[PDB]
Order: sequence, then C-alpha cells, then structure tokens
Amino acid sequence: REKKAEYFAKLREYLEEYKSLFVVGVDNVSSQQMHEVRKELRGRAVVLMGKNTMVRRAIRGFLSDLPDFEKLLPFVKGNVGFVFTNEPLTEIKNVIVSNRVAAPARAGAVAPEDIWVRAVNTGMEPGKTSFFQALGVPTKIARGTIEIVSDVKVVDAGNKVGQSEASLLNLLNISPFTFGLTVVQVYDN
Amino acid sequence: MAHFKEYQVIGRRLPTESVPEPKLFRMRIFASNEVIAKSRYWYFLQKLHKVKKASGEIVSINQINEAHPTKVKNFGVWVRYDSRSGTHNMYKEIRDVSRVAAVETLYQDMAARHRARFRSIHILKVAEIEKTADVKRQYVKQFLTKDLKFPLPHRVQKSTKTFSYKRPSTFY
Amino acid sequence: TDSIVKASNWRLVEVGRVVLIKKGQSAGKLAAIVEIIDQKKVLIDGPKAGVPRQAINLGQVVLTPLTFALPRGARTATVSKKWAAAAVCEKWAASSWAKKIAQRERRAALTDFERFQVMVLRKQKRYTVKKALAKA
Amino acid sequence: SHRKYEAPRHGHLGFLPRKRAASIRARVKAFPKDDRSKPVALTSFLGYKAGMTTIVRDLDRPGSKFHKREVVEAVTVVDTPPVVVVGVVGYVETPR
Amino acid sequence: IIEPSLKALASKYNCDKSVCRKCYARLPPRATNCRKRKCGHTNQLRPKKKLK
Amino acid sequence: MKYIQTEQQIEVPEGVTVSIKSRIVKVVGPRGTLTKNLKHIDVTFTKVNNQLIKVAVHNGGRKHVAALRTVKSLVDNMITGVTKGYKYKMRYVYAHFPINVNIVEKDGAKFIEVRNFLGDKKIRNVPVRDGVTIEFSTNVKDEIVLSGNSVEDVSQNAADLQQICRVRNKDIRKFLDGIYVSHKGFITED
Amino acid sequence: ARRPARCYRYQKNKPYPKSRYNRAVPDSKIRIYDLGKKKATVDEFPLCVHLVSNELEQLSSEALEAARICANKYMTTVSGRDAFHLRVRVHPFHVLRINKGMRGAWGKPHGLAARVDIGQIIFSVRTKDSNKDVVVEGLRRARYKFPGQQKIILSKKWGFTNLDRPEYLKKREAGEVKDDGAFVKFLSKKGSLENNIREFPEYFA
RNA sequence: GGCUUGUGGCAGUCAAGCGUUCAUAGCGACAUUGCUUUUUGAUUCUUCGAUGUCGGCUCUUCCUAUCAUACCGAAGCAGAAU
RNA sequence: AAGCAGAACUGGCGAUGCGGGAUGAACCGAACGUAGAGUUAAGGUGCCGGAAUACACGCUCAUCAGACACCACAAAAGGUGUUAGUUCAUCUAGACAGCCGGACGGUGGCCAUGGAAGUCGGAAUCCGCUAAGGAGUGUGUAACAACUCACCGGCCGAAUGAAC
Ligand SMILES: [Mg+2]
Ligand SMILES: [Mg+2]
Ligand SMILES: [Mg+2]
Ligand SMILES: [Mg+2]
Ligand SMILES: [Mg+2]
Ligand SMILES: [Mg+2]
Ligand SMILES: [Mg+2]
Ligand SMILES: [Mg+2]
Repeated sequence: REKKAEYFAKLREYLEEYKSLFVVGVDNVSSQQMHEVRKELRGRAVVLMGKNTMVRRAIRGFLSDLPDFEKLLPFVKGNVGFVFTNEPLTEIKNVIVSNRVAAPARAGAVAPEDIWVRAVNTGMEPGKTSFFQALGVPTKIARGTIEIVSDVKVVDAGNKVGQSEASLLNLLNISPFTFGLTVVQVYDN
Repeated sequence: MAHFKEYQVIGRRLPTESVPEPKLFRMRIFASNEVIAKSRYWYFLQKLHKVKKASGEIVSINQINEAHPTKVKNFGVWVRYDSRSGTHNMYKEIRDVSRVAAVETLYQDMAARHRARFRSIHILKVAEIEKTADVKRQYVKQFLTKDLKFPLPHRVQKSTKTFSYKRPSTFY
Repeated sequence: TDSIVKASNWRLVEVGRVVLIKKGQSAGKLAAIVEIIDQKKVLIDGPKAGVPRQAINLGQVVLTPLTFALPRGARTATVSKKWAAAAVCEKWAASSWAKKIAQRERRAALTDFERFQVMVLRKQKRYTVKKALAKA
Repeated sequence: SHRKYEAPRHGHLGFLPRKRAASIRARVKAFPKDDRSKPVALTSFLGYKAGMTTIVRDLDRPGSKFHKREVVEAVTVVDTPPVVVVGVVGYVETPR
Repeated sequence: IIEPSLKALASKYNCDKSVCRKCYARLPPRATNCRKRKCGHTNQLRPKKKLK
Repeated sequence: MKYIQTEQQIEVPEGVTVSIKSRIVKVVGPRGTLTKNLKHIDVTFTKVNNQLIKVAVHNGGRKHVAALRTVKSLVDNMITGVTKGYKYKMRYVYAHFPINVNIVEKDGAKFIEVRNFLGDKKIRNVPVRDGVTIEFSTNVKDEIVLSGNSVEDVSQNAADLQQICRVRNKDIRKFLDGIYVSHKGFITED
Repeated sequence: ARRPARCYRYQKNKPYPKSRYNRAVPDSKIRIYDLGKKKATVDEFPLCVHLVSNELEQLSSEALEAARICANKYMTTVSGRDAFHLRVRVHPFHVLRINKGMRGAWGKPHGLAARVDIGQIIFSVRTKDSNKDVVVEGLRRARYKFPGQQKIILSKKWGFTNLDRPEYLKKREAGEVKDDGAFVKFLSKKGSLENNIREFPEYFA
C-alpha cells in the first residue's frame, strides 16, 4: 500500500491542477509507443496510466469535493489511461492518434482481413527462398533477386497467422495490423 | 475418568523463620481425582519454581464446577506436547459445553491424531472464545453458520436379534 | 416434458427438532434440540417430560418427524413455553410410532386373565372376518 | 545347489497319471459347440482301426518347394460300418 | 512435406512431455508429481529430451 | 475434515428434461437421450425450480467432496452433449507413407480401417461406437470428424483411433506418424 | 576400503582420545574448523544458524570433513566466500579401533570420531540477514553427509556471542562492548577502574 | 545346520564433478543408509555307543538380484545396432 | 557384531508344576496337601474359545495394510495420499489461478572472444521513461534474429501462497 499512498496523491495532484482529462484506450500498442508518445509530448500533455481499481477507488474517494467526477466513474473500463491537458481537444486528439503504425505483426495472432503477397520483385537475397517455398509461393529469380510469380493469399479473413508462415511476412515487412493509441472518452467541465 | 474434573490447587513453601507466609502459588489442574491433581500440581511447580512436595505444602484443593454447564462454548486451547522427535506448541479449538469435556475432547483428539498421551501433553491454557469471528479453525467455524441444519444419512440400526426377517433399511 | 428429481426427504438435526431418547436415564422421553455441538453431538432439553438440559450424543437418540419453532440456545423456561405453544405432546401421541409404543407396553402389561380374554375375543373376531371373506 | 547344466524336463506332466484306461473305448470328453441354425447331425462316429498304407498325391502348397509335386504319405484306414441308432439321452443343466 | 503445424500437433503427444527421474514414466509436461505409485509419486521429474 | 454441507450446481436449459431416480440420470434434449448410473458416488440430488438442480454431500471428506464436482461436471457434460453435441476433429500426420482411412462394413459392424500406416501391409481396424457419427471433412486435407451425443464415447472412439496408430521400435520423436486429436468442440455451435 | 560408519555409529566404548597411552592415532580428516569470513567483526554478522544433532551418536572425521566441504562450497557459490563465517563446533577426539580367533582381539587405531549429544551444536554459521535461506540450505545440504537426525535452528543470539539480539544491542549503544580480532570484549563492573577507563572509553559519558 | 555380517556380493540417499555445452541419457567423487547368506572370517549351540567327505554324472523342483524370448517406458534413440 | 567371550548388583531357571505369551527352561502373573464356594492376577471377550460383533472421540484403504512387551526384523531418503499443526507473506485499497495485452530507449552496457548483441563467460548491474519490464527468466543463432519469462495491466469475484 506504500506505492498506492503516493499514487493516490499524484492522481489528485493531477485532477485538481489539469483542467482537461482525456480517457484514452490501449490495446496492442507497445511500451516503445508509450515512450515515443512521451517524447512527442513533454509539457503540453501528461500521460498518467496504470489502469486498475486504484483509479476507481481514488476518484470515488475524491467525489467528496467534486461530484462532477462521477461521469468518469463508468468510463474507467477496458485497458485504459488518462491524459491531463490544457491544450485544445482537436490538437491533443491529433497528436496522440497520429502515431498508428507500430512494430510489425506477431506470429499467432488472428489476422482480421486476408493477408496476400503480390507478384512483384521482393528485394532480398535469393538465399532467403525457403520462406517463399514453405507456403507454396511461386518464385523466380530476376536480376539476382526474388520476384513472385502470382498474387497468392497466405491467410484468409478471421484466421490465425502461423508460426511457420509469419517469417516471410516479417522479411517482406507487410504487417496489416498493429494499430495505435485509440481514445474512448473526452472530459470537459 | 469418563469425565475430567478441573481443580484449583494452592500450595506454598513451608513457612520459615526468615520467610514466613510464602507466596501461595495457585494453579488450575485437570485430573480425575484429587490424588492426580495434587501430583500434577507438584509436577508443574517442579517445572516453574524451586519447590517440591517435601519442601512445600498443599494449603487448599477445590473442585471448580463449570459456571454455565448448559450453554455451548467455543474454546481455544493452547497445548504443548512432546512428539517422537521434539516438543511442539499447538493451538486447537473445541466447540463444547464445558471446560472439562473440552479437555476430554482435546486429549482424545491429541491421542488420535498425534499419538500423544496424557504423559506427553501439557495444557498451557483453556479459554473461551467469547465472540464469533475470533474463531480461527474451519472445523469449528462451520458450526457457527446461521440456522445450521444437516441430516444424518445412512442410519444403521442395531438389532437385539441374531436373525432378521425384513431386509432392514437405512432411511432416516 | 418435466424434470423429475426424487427429493428423498430426511429428518434434519436442527434447532427445534423433537427427539426420542432411546438409551439412558430418560429412555423413551421426548426432548428438543436446542444447540448443535458437532456432527454427532447436540444439546437437548426435555422439560415437559423431565429430561435435564444436557449435551448428548446423537447415537443414543432417534429423531422424530416432528419439529417446532424454537430460537437457538433457548433456556429451559423458553423451551417449556414454546413446547406447550406448539403442542408437541399431542402431535407425538397421534403418530403411529407412539401408538405402537403404547400398544407394546399395554401388551406387556396384560395379565394372564386378560390374555385369556384377548384370545377369546380374537376367536370371536376371527369367526366374523372369515365369514366376511367367504361372502366376499 | 543348481544343476550346473540345465536340460528340459523328461515327459509331459499334463498326461498324468500314466495308468491304464478305465475302458477300451475312449470317451469323447468334449463335443463341438452347437450351432442351432445348422441341420441336426452327428458330431462323432465309431470305427475300428484296420491298418495303415501309403498314398501318392500331388501337393498343392504355394511357396513350398514341393508345390505341384508328388508326395508319399502314410495314411491310417478305419473300418466304419454304419452305426445303428438305438436310443436318445437328454441332459439338463445344473449348478453342479 | 513435414507440415510444421501437424508436426507441432504430433509433438504435443509424443515430444512435449515430462519424464519421471525414477520410474521413467511419460508424464504431462507441467506435472509436479509422477502418477506412478511404484516411484512414490515423486516430484523429481525432468523434461523429455527434444530431438536435435 | 468432514464438511457439513458441500453442494454443486447444475443448470438445465429450456429444451432439456432431466429425470433422475436414486442415482440413474436420464437427460433428454433436442439431440437425443443420455443415461448414466452414478450409484458409486453417494450424493443427493434436489430439484429447485425446474431449471436448476443441486447436488449435495453431507459429512464428506476430501475425496468424497472432490467426487461431487466430478458428478456435477458429468451431468453438465450430459446437457452439453444433448443440446450442442460433441465434435472431435482429428488430423492425419505422416511424412512419406500416406494414411488411408475409410469406413467399412463387416456383418454390419461399422469399422474404421487404416491402411498404409507407415507402409504396413497390416490393416488396422477400430470399431465405431454406437451413437458416434464418423465423417471425413472436405476442404481440409487428412481430417476425420467424430460427432455424437456423448463426450465419453466420442473421445474414447477418437482415442481408440489415435492409439491404434502408435509407432513401435522407433524414435517417436522422429516418427510422428499417426492420427492425433486437434480440436474438441460441439456440433451445433455457430 | 574403509569399514562403514554403521560399525562406529553409537558411543559404545568409553572416550578413547589420542594420549600418551595411545600415541599412534592417524590424522583427522577435518583440519579446518573456521571458514569464510573468519575475520569479520561481531556487528557484521548478527544472524546465527546452527546445525544441531538430535541423537547421541558419533560423527566421524570423514563425515565432518565432507559436510564442511559441501556446506562451504554451496554458500561460497551462492552468497560468496566472505558473506558468512562457518565454524564447526565438534572436534573428532575419540579414536575408533579396528580388529583386523578372538584371542588378542584388542584393536589398532582405525580413525577419529566426534562424540555428540542430543542438542549439541555441530555446525554454526554467522551471517547477515540477507542470506538466511542460503545458510539454511547450505546447512541442510550438509545434513545429508551425517548419520542420525539433525536440525536447523535459527539462534536468537547475536552472532557467535552469548547475548540475544536486543541484549547485545543495549550493550552496544552503551560503551560496554569493544571490538577485537573476530570477537568482542565486554565491560564489567569489577576490576581496576584504571583498566576500565583504558579500555571502553566511550562508556562513562 | 544355527546365530553375526567385519569381508564378499547386491542395492539406495546427497550431488562436487564427467558427459563439447548440461549434476542426475549414461555415470558419479567426499560422505552416508541398507539388504543377502551362493564367499570368507567370528562363535562352538547340536552330533565323536559315526548324520558316509570334494568333484563330476543323473533327475526333479524352487528363488529372482532377467542373459534370451513376450509386451512396454527412457536415451546424447534418424535407421541399424545398442 | 553374535543365540559370542568376560565382570557387578539383584531376581530367576537349573531344582518348578499352575494361568497367560499359539508354540518355548529363564518373560508376565502366581509358586503347588485333598476338595467345595466366591473373587481375582497376567492375559483377554467376532468364531475357533469361556467372556460386550460394548460404549465414546478421532486416524487409516495398503495391485507386498495392520494387528510383533521379551519376540522372532527393518533404515537413510522421499509422496498436493490424507490428517492435524507452526511460522511468514499477499488479499474487496478487488489476493492465487486460468485466458488476453505490453515486456522499451541509452545499449550490440565494459572487457574477454574466431564469434558470443541480456542468455559460454569475468567484474559491475547504474537512470531515462513509465503501471512495468532483469545490463536478464528460459528456448534458440556461429553471431544475429525470433519465441518465452520475471514485471505491470482486460476480465471475474473471494480468499490465497510459501517454507516447515
Ligand atoms: Mg541354472
Ligand atoms: Mg533402433
Ligand atoms: Mg566396548
Ligand atoms: Mg549310519
Ligand atoms: Mg544338574
Ligand atoms: Mg500354558
Ligand atoms: Mg508368540
Ligand atoms: Mg464364546
């Protein structure tokens, strides 16, 4: 309860000084992406996060002085965080949502759409051919590099990506999904 | 000794010229009769004080009846016993109607579960757990449920006859 | 079209359960369960029949299908007044269990002249029953 | 101590005792299991051992090196005139 | 044709197991005690040795 | 420790009728019927409100309370198998010799035959249990699907076909040939 | 090559040491009795862990040497050489005999054993509270090299001293404790006051 | 023949190490707990008004601490052979 | 070491039956004229077998149970079998499980290596950011890469874990 002792005081230390709270979601974005959001915005906006029931118990122990924080009481749900700002809404929205494409897709996740590889010169050494050969992708060597013969679809919609078949996707640097920092709620007085 | 009896035993050193009126040590002893109660009293003063039966006297022995023998009392018993390889301190809880019947239950349970005898058991303390939620053991706490109701399935009936003519049932 | 589960109704060890003491000094008197010591031990009170308020083993006690309202730990005066309010003794005497107990003690109380009379009356009833068997 | 050298047992213990038979006509201690769908037939016959002789026949055994080759084989001849049925016996089943 | 997904399916039953250090029993891969009485349900286990 | 009362909960959906005698359970739903004799358990079943059935143990130890949750799971497996069914999907794994699995009829016995398992001239046969429907799935290579009302018979039949294709006197880490269970699910789940 | 320890387990004979009447005892297999940080100050290592025998028996010098090696090896591997001071608290003074008919059967010296008692300390380790589990595991791994039953007991004394942790603390904020090579010397209320000023000058404040 | 088990034989526990890497696939030091009575010691209880003595041959049966064969598990088990 | 050899005190056997230890010189009880009655000792009371398939609290299920005072055997070491307990820690200020998310930057940290980038290794093991992420918990590569863990966070919904 020692870390909670400072965390509750810091939470009220940002609720009472920052005039705008922005409830932001976090689903598949990395620590690297939180680090670059920090480095993209130091001073303009503050990212406080660490979603738990720490937040709900803190805010409902702060509804003693301000009964306007009960709107936030249902919205603390999902893997979520808070942003404390003073700057306009359509600028803080743009700065925290402008960074979508993170690290490439991980093997074993459910790809929503169908992932497909095109019949264009890939651009790596012809030694990395067993990745194309494992999936059945037709392959010719053109100008000392792999060119694909046909536009083959490697996984269909609503299917898991295979551990064997995510390697040529990692080499080709096609990642159809990693997504960025999404928002869920805006708070104004 | 189907029932234990709890006695108070008060003893002291023999009064001397330099020290008259010795300090009158008193204990609560569980035993079957006054002979064992006096023996257990001098056994524990050999464990506590520089005194024995020859250097001391028994000034009073009285039987303590239970104050309310008709009410059901949760008991906490602190006990020290010797195992085959050491000495161990133990706390047990007994839901029982008196102190002497709780000490009977403790001695039966200690001999059953640890193969420890009256020879090898020291009763450090018997106390009443006066309120619920100071009861620590689940086997006692399960009887403290509100309006507790349970059946007794598979009733086995003892006949007085060698032979029966009915193929008896175990209903209840 | 219906779920069918056999309930298998059982006599419960409960506060307010009227019991018959089959072994000991009481030996056929009625008592009521006031507390539950443990799985096999209870506290009983039989003030109408003179049973002392005592903690007893459930082995030497048989439960009756009778029950009545009684608070937990009720003292002897409270057990007496709620026993008479529920009228336990009349509901006990109406049962075929207690009818059979009274019949077997009256048979043991029969004398030799009365056993002659019951044999004469059994022959008189038997002649009528066998006559009605033949007519039916 | 042990035999120091071990050889198989001399004789079969399942044919004990090596005593005389209780009758000259050996008894059929087991019959084929009854298949009730088949027509009624005899399971055994009585005969008298006349003697032995040899035959020659062609062996039909593929894989054998005497496939489609003549073999000389000893045969026993049993004289079996037709048996006369004179009775019938019924057998009930008992826990004994 | 090896089909590494089918190879992983067959490795779940043949390869991804544990071995009791006393009675050599093939055990579930995250078991704590061996299921055999003859070793005393010992907690001394080890992973099955992977091929290459 | 002899817990005074330990009870577990069975939920009965609308299309399911559950009639239980002493310890003979009979569950009838839209898919079929399932009977099971639990006379080795010594529990007590009570019906509450025609959609909910409790099962209880009075004065039970550790092993006897542990059997109570097993009994509730077996009855729940009955209801799952009589309104959703059970579907086991199995895949053929081999390296060189293709496994040939078909359905055969000898004296009307409904056997599953396996030929060319690791190039064996021996024909492996496993019986299909009654109430188990065998199909070979389309648009997936080398897949056999076993379906039925009982998870016990479906899983035992799937395990019988898996264990009939075991490898002897070879490194089974290398020789991974056989028919293995890859999925356990329900029939009418969408 | 050596007769098993089951022949010399129990104290069956009278204590038989090396003396002028024996004079031909072989050397003991245990020679090092203090290990680790044996130059540490008393304040450095407050926690004490004991390996205490529960049986009246004999511990051979080969068993004492083997248990020293394995206990010191494990504590050096995990916590380091200088994180502890392992002291062994029994010495193999008793001499075991071997008789290699029964005429003239008096035996020749075979080996050395340490006669122990119920509750006697075999091993003692003083260390910090940081590696209580490392010391306990090292002592219980040395337990396997001994016959009989042994116990791991956390001493409530301060280090290898005879004072409890609060009693030594109260003596330490006062000037009644002065340090030494590896032990400490305590001020008494007796003796020459001139000496009692020369040592312990922080007392008398 | 009986008692004992130092010695012989056969097991186990711990795990410093060997095993290219890795204590325990296979081993396993320093220690230590056992079992057996097919070794040899130790004893002198029975037999000196005699229990025919070593070995081999012959033949039967028994034990398992299993060389082969049956069915299996593990490997530093690819196959084969182990 | 021995049902081995040798001493001290006493009690026994020898020299002695009787009841009990199935059986036995020495153990337990008790020592003995011939009988009757009663009561007991040691030992026992399912049946053999005289005597409670007595009462009461618990423990144990052994695909080698156990029921052995002398005495006719068993050990170290172990077992989420089950029972009882000691100590410490976490948890509704949502604890342990399961499943899902993320596990970064300086930096391929300093050396030493043929090459070892967190994972052959030696010594250090600090702050930046965060809820959090080791100069690394494992699988891997020659080195990479990649996967995984500690560490935190989605979910419920109540106690849990460890050493003994
Ligand atoms: Mg032989
Ligand atoms: Mg092979
Ligand atoms: Mg001696
Ligand atoms: Mg002769
Ligand atoms: Mg003589
Ligand atoms: Mg006798
Ligand atoms: Mg005997
Ligand atoms: Mg009798």
